[PDB]
Amino acid sequence: STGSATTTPIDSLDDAYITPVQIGTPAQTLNLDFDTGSSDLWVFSSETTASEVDGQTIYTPSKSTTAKLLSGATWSISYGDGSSSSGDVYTDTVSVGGLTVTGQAVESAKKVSSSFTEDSTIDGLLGLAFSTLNTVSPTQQKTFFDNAKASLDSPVFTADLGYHAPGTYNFGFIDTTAYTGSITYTAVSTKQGFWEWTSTGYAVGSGTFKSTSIDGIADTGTTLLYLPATVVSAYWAQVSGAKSSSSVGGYVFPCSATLPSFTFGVGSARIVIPGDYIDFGPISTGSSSCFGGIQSSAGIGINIFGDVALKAAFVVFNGATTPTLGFASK
Ligand SMILES: Cc1[nH]ncc1CNc1ccn(C)n1
Repeated sequence: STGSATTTPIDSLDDAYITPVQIGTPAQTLNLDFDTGSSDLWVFSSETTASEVDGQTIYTPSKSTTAKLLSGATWSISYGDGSSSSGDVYTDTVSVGGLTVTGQAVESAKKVSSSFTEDSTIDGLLGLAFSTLNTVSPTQQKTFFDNAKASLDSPVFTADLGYHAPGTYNFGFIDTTAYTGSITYTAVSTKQGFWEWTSTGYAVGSGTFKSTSIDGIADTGTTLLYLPATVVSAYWAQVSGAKSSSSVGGYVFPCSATLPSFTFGVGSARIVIPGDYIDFGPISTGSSSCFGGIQSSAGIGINIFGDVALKAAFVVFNGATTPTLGFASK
């Protein structure tokens, strides 16, 4: 089997991407944030505290003939941005882009943090990191990909995120029309439950490539590119008037600037992030200070190849017995 779904930026800054997902019988279609940095499929639901729902589409398990309470199971998750959600668990039929999993754990939110309530565009998350990070207790649950894997034509999914445009998540096949040149594969560590890999270095603009190992995660559910402070300082030093602002919470730059590109290494290959991808616009409406899309990871404890980096590539998440990542230009 295969599946293919379009993913759409939630706003003009590509802050995140939503992908329609069919849950239950008859289908209830919710727009989920596909997150390769987490391993829970959770949704706004009929159980979510009413004051914490503001425009999201909810899953109502009582209206699904295939929903079953997973008796005793709870979940609770805290994300790197300080957001959180928790609740109970159903199993149900879940389809993505024509690919169907029966018995998928659908984590029904009883509580969500303010950032989730405030984002009317995201009805929940679909985790695509390794199932070892799933938070369901006392019986840990599998991701949608892990449940689908054995049925897929090839045990892979691909992320093809757009810059200010829709893109695609494919399951079970590699669309050889969706990228240019060849796919370069690189090793993955699953020891922290992430798609963790080592970039071979970077360049700023037309500058020379610096060969240096940068361990980080491929994370579709993180907007920005978080890299070591040395690398980030080297990037923003090429932008007149850029500075790190403790009050704003990262590097800002004059909105009048033209940003340089940023290149990262994948083995001997190179992915180029155009400068425009690094512009996250005014820090507040009407400001001439713009927020940078490359930020320090120093306060995180891990480097994160988030959407800013991933949207510059066609990315293969290879879930074979020994997982690997693939990157191609596009
Ligand atoms: C959607 C999400 N993934 N991880 C945490 C969150 C909630 N907070 C944010 C911060 C920017 N946005 C769009 N949503």
